[PDB]
Amino acid sequence: AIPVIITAVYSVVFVVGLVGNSLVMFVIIRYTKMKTATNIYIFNLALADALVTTTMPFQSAVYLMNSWPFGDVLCKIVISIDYYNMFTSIFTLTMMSVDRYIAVCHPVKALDFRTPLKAKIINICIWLLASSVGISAIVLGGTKVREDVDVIECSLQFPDDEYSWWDLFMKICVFVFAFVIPVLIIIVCYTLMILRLKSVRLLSGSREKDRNLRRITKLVLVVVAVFIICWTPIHIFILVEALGAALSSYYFCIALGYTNSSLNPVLYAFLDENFKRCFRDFCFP
Ligand SMILES: CCn1cc(CN2[C@H]3C=C(c4cccc(O)c4)[C@](C)(C[C@@H]3C(=O)OC)[C@H]2C)cn1
Repeated sequence: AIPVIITAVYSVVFVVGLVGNSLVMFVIIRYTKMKTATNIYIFNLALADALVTTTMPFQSAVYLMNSWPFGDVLCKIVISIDYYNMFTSIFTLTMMSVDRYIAVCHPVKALDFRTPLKAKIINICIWLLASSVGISAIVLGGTKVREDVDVIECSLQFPDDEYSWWDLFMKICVFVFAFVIPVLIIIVCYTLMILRLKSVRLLSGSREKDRNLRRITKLVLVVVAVFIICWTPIHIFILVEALGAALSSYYFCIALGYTNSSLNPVLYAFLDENFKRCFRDFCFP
């Protein structure tokens, strides 16, 4: 047991992920060159990641001291931000996959569909949809003291009359509606996309547009794959704990889930040429 490992990971996230996501958002907002629908979805992803990053110093307290000293309102805000990030990230990735599928397999409709204004509207709709869980976490979140160890715990406060089916039902619903169905949609979309790419890879000829499409599809696929492997262990662990060394695995899964918020810019800078150019221009004008 050495507390500086996960705490150092949390601090590295708290600084680097915040800086990178802020740079991504600033670059997307400023440059008219990079105001594209996929870039708008990337902006939403970076916004969620930066929002979840600000709560990193509060997250590390329940690991350093195993108690919540920040109060009820801060507990509510932190829980709401966590649920907002979890739902918004997966929904935005699903919409990115759908947009890529439309661009690749239905170019006739993608002209009307893939305008940046529709991307902004879809981002607002995604934030509103996830608010059904964020506002619920605001209402239900709270701090309850432990009567056996005098430890303050920050968690959702289901009625103590049942507080059992409630927790299991909410965990199952979160699993189904934030992991299973969106991942199924992403898998279907990318299976069709890969089929289309293989079909025309032999003799496609619109060099500039084909290259651009294949590069953005690559970038989106890599981002989705990184998210899936970063958030897969925590979902399975939560489901197993609800239904069925353990604490070490739990905290490792939690830490791995949070590090995904910092790897998005270090992926954009390597998978996209325009993002790399803009990062260089900002760092070294
Ligand atoms: C600092 C360590 N710590 C974190 C917590 C609680 N968090 C972690 C686990 C949860 C979760 C995740 C997936 C499915 C599910 O049903 C619940 C949260 C809703 C999101 C956090 C996370 O995993 O994002 C990497 C939240 C209550 C308690 N201690």
